[PDB]
Amino acid sequence: GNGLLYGKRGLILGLANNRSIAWGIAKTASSAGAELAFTYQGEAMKKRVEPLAEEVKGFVCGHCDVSDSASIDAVFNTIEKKWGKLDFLVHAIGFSDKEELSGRYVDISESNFMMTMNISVYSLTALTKRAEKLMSDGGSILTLTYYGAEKVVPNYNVMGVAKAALEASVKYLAVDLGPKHIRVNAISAGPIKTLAASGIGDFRYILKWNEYNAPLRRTVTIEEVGDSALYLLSDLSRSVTGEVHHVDSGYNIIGMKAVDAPDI
Amino acid sequence: GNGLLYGKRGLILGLANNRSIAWGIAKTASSAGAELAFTYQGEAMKKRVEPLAEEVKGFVCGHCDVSDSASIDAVFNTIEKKWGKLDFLVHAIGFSDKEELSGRYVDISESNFMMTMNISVYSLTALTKRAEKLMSDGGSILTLTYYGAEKVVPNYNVMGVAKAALEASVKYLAVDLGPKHIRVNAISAGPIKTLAASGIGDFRYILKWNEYNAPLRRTVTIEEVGDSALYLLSDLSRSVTGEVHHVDSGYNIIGMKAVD
Amino acid sequence: GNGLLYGKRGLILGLANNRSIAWGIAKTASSAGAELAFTYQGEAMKKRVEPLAEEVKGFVCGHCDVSDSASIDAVFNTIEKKWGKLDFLVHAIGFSDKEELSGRYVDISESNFMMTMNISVYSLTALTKRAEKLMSDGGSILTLTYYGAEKVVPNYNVMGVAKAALEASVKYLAVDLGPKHIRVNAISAGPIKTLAASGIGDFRYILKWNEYNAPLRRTVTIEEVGDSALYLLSDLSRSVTGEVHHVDSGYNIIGMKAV
Amino acid sequence: GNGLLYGKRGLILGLANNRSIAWGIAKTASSAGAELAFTYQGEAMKKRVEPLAEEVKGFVCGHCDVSDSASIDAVFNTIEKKWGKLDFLVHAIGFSDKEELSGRYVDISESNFMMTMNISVYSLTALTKRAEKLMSDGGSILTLTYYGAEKVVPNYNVMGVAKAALEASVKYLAVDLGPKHIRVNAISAGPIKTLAASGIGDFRYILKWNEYNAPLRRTVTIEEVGDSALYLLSDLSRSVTGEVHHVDSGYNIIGMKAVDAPDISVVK
Ligand SMILES: NC(=O)c1ccc[n+]([C@@H]2O[C@H](COP(=O)([O-])OP(=O)(O)OC[C@H]3O[C@@H](n4cnc5c(N)ncnc54)[C@H](O)[C@@H]3O)[C@@H](O)[C@H]2O)c1
Ligand SMILES: NC(=O)c1ccc[n+]([C@@H]2O[C@H](COP(=O)([O-])OP(=O)(O)OC[C@H]3O[C@@H](n4cnc5c(N)ncnc54)[C@H](O)[C@@H]3O)[C@@H](O)[C@H]2O)c1
Ligand SMILES: NC(=O)c1ccc[n+]([C@@H]2O[C@H](COP(=O)([O-])OP(=O)(O)OC[C@H]3O[C@@H](n4cnc5c(N)ncnc54)[C@H](O)[C@@H]3O)[C@@H](O)[C@H]2O)c1
Ligand SMILES: NC(=O)c1ccc[n+]([C@@H]2O[C@H](COP(=O)([O-])OP(=O)(O)OC[C@H]3O[C@@H](n4cnc5c(N)ncnc54)[C@H](O)[C@@H]3O)[C@@H](O)[C@H]2O)c1
Repeated sequence: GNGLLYGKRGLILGLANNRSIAWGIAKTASSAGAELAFTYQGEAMKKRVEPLAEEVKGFVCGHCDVSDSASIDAVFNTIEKKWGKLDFLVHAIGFSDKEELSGRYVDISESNFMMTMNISVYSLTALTKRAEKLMSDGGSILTLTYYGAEKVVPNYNVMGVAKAALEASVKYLAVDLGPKHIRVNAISAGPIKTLAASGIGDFRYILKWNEYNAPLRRTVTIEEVGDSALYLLSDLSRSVTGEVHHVDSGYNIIGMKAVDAPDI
Repeated sequence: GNGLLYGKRGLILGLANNRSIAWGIAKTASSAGAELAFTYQGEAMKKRVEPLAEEVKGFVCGHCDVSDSASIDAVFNTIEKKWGKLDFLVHAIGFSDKEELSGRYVDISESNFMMTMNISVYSLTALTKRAEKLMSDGGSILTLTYYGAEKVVPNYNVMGVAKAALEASVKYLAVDLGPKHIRVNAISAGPIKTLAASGIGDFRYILKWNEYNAPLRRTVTIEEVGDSALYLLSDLSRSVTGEVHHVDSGYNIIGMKAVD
Repeated sequence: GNGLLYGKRGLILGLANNRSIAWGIAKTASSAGAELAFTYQGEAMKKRVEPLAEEVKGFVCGHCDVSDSASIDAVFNTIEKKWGKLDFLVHAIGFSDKEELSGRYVDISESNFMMTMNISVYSLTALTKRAEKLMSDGGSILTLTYYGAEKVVPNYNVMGVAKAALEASVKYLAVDLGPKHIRVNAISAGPIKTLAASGIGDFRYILKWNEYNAPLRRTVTIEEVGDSALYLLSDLSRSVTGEVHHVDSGYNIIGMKAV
Repeated sequence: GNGLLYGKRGLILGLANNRSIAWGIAKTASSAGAELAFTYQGEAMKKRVEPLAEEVKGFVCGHCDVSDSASIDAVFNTIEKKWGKLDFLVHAIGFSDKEELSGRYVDISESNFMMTMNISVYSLTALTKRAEKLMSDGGSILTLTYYGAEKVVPNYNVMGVAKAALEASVKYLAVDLGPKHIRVNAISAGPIKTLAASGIGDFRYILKWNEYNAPLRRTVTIEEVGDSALYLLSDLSRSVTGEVHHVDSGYNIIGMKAVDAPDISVVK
């Protein structure tokens, strides 16, 4: 191991299965030395999270639905009693109504708008606020975003609006926690075939488009994103805060399909 | 007049008093020949909107609170019956808790976050759903935003997060409706002394900082924002959509305190 | 007309023929009341600029090649003698080796890099140096840029690097001259079939890609860019400076193929 | 050792002294296992580079002035004979007339504009041209930029125009070389007291301003930039290209001084 998180203790929310971006981050951080606490969303997720948590010599700290303030408080109560401190926090939580991830953005329902904003955006602020006084000087908070916050990606619709709000909240949070040297950053990941991302209409097309048009000519993996997360969670990135870090084979820099790019 | 909106018909939501940005927009648009309709938020706002509408020979189409879906349906039904089609729409509505626009972003309540996102962001999508039906022949939709959507500005907090979502929704809406040639744009205005803008704490300092450090060495007025709105509402800008247009004396371009 | 430039006088550099973006700017500005002066780049351009200037009752103030500082001085002397003051200036000048607007950016030549940077970027600062003396009462300076400054557009290559420097210089000039109320802005135009743009490798493809995928589902014209330029040159935009303004049917906002 | 650059060979251009950003990058890359080669710009620089190179078990591969294309090809000939392949390249080179890093950008001279663009921008493209054949199995190319490319920083002037071109060239190069898995990125560094940066007018004001107004309430060090560079030069960042990575204590995210942040008074 590289020892980059030796003796560090961190909390990961959003582990769903062994395809989760959160699982890539967990494997990498654990190999780097971190002891990891995991939450789970509802009893079903629990049976899948438990053997994964055992595999990284971490542990399951409890149920957390981020719309449930009491479940947030309980999780951080557990951490406080068990560790008395928290070195880093990974926010890998996102939700939007899969039915409305298609057609036109203008046709979304209000309930989908409110639910998407609350689960995908406010939850990072709620978690950071509850975590602030537990967090060590020099700590690191990490969330995940997508290029659809910057440019219009079809079928991503209200989630793009939500991710633009998430990236802005990262900057405001970074200013709030900066004097405590707690950094707040986001990885803008390229598309990866996960449970939640499968709900996007025509996701197969989006993957191939990235494979054909991204500079590196391939899509990224949870292990690659995990290594980039390790950098932002470790002291290697101690002067980096408020940053949207693209881990996407360079896709975000292209302004047009290559004329000789193959047709999908 | 310059005739840039001659014969055009537009709906303005968000006129509150004679210092509103919406009032600068209304005055310029009327002088350019537009027929204007106005909503009002509640009975106390109605008392101020009626004489201002009279001054520009516009008309008041009724009460609209954007948290009340039925009232949105009602004012758009009124406009549809009177005019049939709409040429432009101005969305000058924003709201956030005044007491939390001071102190730390991280300290905001969930209720304030959700209310701000709904009134300041969702409302544009809610209104555009209805307006699209009246703009089959094309049109222009305009909202208002602020540099705190791009960079951290003191005391703007959750409104900065909300305006970042608003600017993104402008681009998603512009993609939705572009094939119908309905354009959707935003003006990123500099700070101006209005009623809503007075709630932001330390506002006097924000104004002076812009006055002393913006390239043009002065803050902007509702009449200047009105003239930029006129461009975006008129056919002059017929190839512009999804744009966030800074009308801020250039403040958004500086990276540090000006030299003098 | 709309009168937006009534009583105003401006200088336009970069008119090549009746397809130039500068020609759309000229026609619109003339219809809005502006008195216009034009330069030309050499004898071949002169044969078209002179009668075109006549069609908008404009003034031909002479030859200007922005690589030739003496010729810049002479046109501004000519302007100063005739007018005294200048209300606005249009910089519609760009150049690169068309043979290298293809293949890989990394294969460009050093001489092409330097020539492109000089003609396409430094020229705006050089022209602004002289316009400043004539713009004591304020004014508006406009240049033209392209989305290839922000994101990679294939075959645009060193012109993309150049336009990124241009957009930055617009902002630094805006800080310099803003206290004198001289505004400096750029229009980021969508692709248009002009003499200069036609040398871009696979330019037809870039046009069609924009036609099929821009929000408005069409490319833009010199008359549409001219109307946006009118706004930025007129007092309607008197609180706008340092701005990069997209006139491109919304193309710059998309992140993937349209559906 | 963390071993993140175990067995890797890299070339570093731009080491001037023990305060250079390139020195921080070199110390970190060497600690992580890298075998390093250094150029020097002239004889006065050579006197400082040779002992610094020895300190990191590095090796000096000769004189390079990027306005002299013969010297570029010479050092890449030396590298190709000693090593054959190259894993990473560090471009820590910038220049502009320090007498004009003050007053108004509109008053710059044409020769200063052209010389700044050539040394500070085209040099990255020229170096990458040669490095391409030595990086046939992939690699990582890193340059340094500054937030004055994005927003106006007074007295940075033509250097900000140049850094905007440099950042664009990073993206175009990343597209060119991506298919060969050669990544091209930039670190946007916050201000650091170095030889070159000291030429900026009132650079101490820019430093104090960053200390009070950056989110982390401090300016950055060459060791911190070195650690961020380690990430971009190593396989940990193998899916990252075309990136402008801010290592600036977060300064770039600020849109206005806080109301209660200090108003700096100055004395002569
Ligand atoms: N997969 C991609 O292509 C991609 C690309 C860019 C960004 N991202 C982001 O990565 C993050 C992780 O998603 P993923 O792709 O790994 O998918 P995933 O399905 O593995 O993870 C999403 C997680 O969100 C959790 N979640 C949803 N609503 C919740 C709630 N109310 N309370 C608590 N937890 C809740 C789920 O339990 C799940 O663990 C998301 O923020 C997503 O937007 C993903
Ligand atoms: N004033 C500035 O300095 C400034 C700067 C940048 C952007 N803006 C934006 O300009 C817009 C107009 O603000 P202003 O400065 O003219 O202030 P204002 O006080 O004159 O107008 C705000 C309007 O919002 C309306 N509104 C609020 N909640 C509503 C609801 N639930 N339903 C219906 N209407 C509702 C009010 O009725 C009022 O007319 C806002 O979106 C604001 O964010 C203002
Ligand atoms: N046409 C497009 O698609 C497009 C898109 C974005 C931006 N632009 C920009 O618009 C501007 C005008 O170009 P256009 O498309 O109208 O083409 P054009 O061929 O009509 O005009 C280009 C002009 O540049 C002039 N020029 C070149 N080198 C010169 C020199 N050394 N000295 C003086 N003048 C010189 C030519 O004489 C000509 O008048 C350029 O800056 C171009 O990059 C064009
Ligand atoms: N120091 C800062 O505050 C700061 C901030 C942001 C970015 N940067 C960038 O970091 C890089 C390194 O600068 P530094 O601060 O370490 O300063 P430095 O003085 O330590 O290094 C600058 C180097 O550029 C080299 N150089 C200049 N002209 C050259 C030429 N013609 N040929 C070859 N080499 C040449 C010098 O020999 C020197 O080694 C530069 O690109 C600079 O713009 C510095």
